[PDB]
Amino acid sequence: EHLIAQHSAIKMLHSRVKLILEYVKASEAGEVPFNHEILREAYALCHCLPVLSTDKFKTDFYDQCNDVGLMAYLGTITKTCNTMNQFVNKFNVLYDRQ
Amino acid sequence: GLISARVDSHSKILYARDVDQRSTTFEKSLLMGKEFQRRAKAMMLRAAVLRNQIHVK
Amino acid sequence: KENHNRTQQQVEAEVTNIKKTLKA
Amino acid sequence: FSFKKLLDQCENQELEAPGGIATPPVYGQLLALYLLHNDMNNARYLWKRIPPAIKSANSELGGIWSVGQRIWQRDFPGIYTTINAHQWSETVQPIMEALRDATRRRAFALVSQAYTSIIADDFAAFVGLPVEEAVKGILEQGWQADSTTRMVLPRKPQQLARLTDYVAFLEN
Amino acid sequence: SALEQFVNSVRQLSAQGQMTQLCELINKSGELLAKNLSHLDTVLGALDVQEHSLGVLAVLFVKFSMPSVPDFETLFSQVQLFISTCNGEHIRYATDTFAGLCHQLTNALVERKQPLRGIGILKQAIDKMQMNTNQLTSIHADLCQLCLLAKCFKPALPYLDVDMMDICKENGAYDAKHFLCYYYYGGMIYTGLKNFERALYFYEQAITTPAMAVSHIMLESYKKYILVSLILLGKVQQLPKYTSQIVGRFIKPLSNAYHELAQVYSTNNPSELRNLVNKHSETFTRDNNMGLVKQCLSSLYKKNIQRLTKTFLTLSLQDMASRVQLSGPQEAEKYVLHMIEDGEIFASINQKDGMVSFHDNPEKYNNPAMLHNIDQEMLKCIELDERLKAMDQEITVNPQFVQK
Repeated sequence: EHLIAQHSAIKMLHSRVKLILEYVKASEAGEVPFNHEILREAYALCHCLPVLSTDKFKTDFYDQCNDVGLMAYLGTITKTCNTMNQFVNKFNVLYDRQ
Repeated sequence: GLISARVDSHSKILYARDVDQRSTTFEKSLLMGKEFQRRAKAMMLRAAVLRNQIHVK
Repeated sequence: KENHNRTQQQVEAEVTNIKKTLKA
Repeated sequence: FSFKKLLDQCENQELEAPGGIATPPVYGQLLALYLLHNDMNNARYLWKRIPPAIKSANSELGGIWSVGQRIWQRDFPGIYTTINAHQWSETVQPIMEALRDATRRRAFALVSQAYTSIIADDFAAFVGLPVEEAVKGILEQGWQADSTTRMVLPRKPQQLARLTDYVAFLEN
Repeated sequence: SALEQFVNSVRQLSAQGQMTQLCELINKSGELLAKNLSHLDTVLGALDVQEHSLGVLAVLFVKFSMPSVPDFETLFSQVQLFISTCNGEHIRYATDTFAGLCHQLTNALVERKQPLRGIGILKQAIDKMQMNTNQLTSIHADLCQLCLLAKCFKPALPYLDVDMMDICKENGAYDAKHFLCYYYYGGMIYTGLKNFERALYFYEQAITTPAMAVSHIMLESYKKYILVSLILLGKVQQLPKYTSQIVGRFIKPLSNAYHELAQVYSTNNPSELRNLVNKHSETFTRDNNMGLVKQCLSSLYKKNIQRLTKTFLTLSLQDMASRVQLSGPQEAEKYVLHMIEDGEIFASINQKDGMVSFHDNPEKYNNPAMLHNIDQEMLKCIELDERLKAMDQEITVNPQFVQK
């Protein structure tokens, strides 16, 4: 239910970028007239593509990843403890030593 | 005691030590996971020795 | 999700079969 | 990768023996290889495993143990002398030629990490070569050296599948 | 000879079912099973060996005297090939005489003081006899014991790195002695390799075994539990609440030199603990656990240095060798250097001023290596819970469970 929303957003972005690339290729070939301003803006769009590849961003991203990993670990432990309680309860009434 | 500091015996200066909150939680959570898994394995073997009814007679 | 649901329903199906047998 | 292919080849030969005792050169190779991997506990137990009769028969085995005793105490200035006290034949010689380099690099890492200032006299005994490193180290590796006081200053120089595994486990 | 015709009569019974009644006549002995059959025994094993060859050997090792001629070396060679090519599932139906055969072989090798040829024998027998690698058989104790007498610890590692969850009933027998032996000889093996984290775990399991009387194999596991806990941890760990009452009432009073050692190993004073070691030295050397108390001596010095990092940031070498009683700046210099290499402390030695600076800043949790480290701990717990769920489900479908 979440990856499908992500998929739709990415597909819309992909459609827009594909249309822009098709226009750029058509301008290169000759079907559409050479529009200098549009191609300049396409160049500016391409020059911004590596969005924020700095070291501080990488450190912050790694911090976020480790925080989510720890939050997953604490809670995987909880699910395992719940299953452990369930198994102990089911085992006690069967192998009761009375 | 209540003092959280580190004595520097070279220049004779008592520096105050502040713990890092993020690293402390990671150390404790990983330690708890290691202890919990050890307890789980020991209990698992205990279940086997109880079902088999093993004792020293 | 489908694998876990199938196994969950498979155990529940087996326990009820042995329960009904001895109920007169 | 190529070296690892030869490591496991000698391992199993000792286990299968006609009478529980293998040929002398097989025993010597395992002891020398244990030294190269720094696995001191198994090297000590291998020496205790060899029967006393064969141990006294071949003094080549004893030469390996004398070197092993020095590295067991972490005596860096002393291991370089015991490795040359005896002469090893060409059949076992290349292994010693690699243990010496491993010890040499081990001292380099230990000094750069556990020492902020070290006397040139002590550092030379650690790395093993008090021959030409005295003048070459100043200008190449950049470590500032001060004469008279003789102090060296070491200086310091796909995921999406994993995540959906966690959720598929937690939700079920 | 009616025996030769009888062998062919066994063939027509086999290969067409009737496996249950075949084992029925096996337990009926057979009056030593015609032990002098060795001349025809070579041709008896038709096809790729059968189970019958395994049955006869189990009974002629228990002659109580001179088992298999001075020709044992000849017979053991055929036994080595027998295990390596027996194959099939016929052995699993008879997991009471294969283990008995292993016990007789282990006893033989011990008396002749050759505990190295049987290491390669009790390594494929376990591999196929057990249902899965997580099932504890009665041969694990023998394999660990054999590799303990003749010191080859490495081969036994794969059978000690796996968590046992089942115990083979072995068609009866299997008393608590075999269970304690595996979790005691495993403790010695890990202790020798200086793996105190898992050695302490193994000794604890033996102690927590339910019991009603003191055993010789459990007495020397409370003693080593204290010493290993003093080396790895700073003090004696607390035993589990569900331990047998025999250890709290009977085992503890005999182990009073080790308990006194723990008492001294609570206020840091190497000089006092040195006197106790040389006073009770006769006890520590009789139990053969000598060289594990001398490590407690070294661990006291290293523990005190690990405590200096909780209060100091820069300490002179001369001053450092005055609280830990090392008696010399040169001695303290090498003690710190060894601990840094092991990883037990983070410090750097400044020889110009004769000082030691305690960094105590190992790592911040912003690494991709740490992310993989947490993930590895994740997979162990996730896969451990799956096997818990699997064993829980089999309880639900148990006919006894549904009634109550």
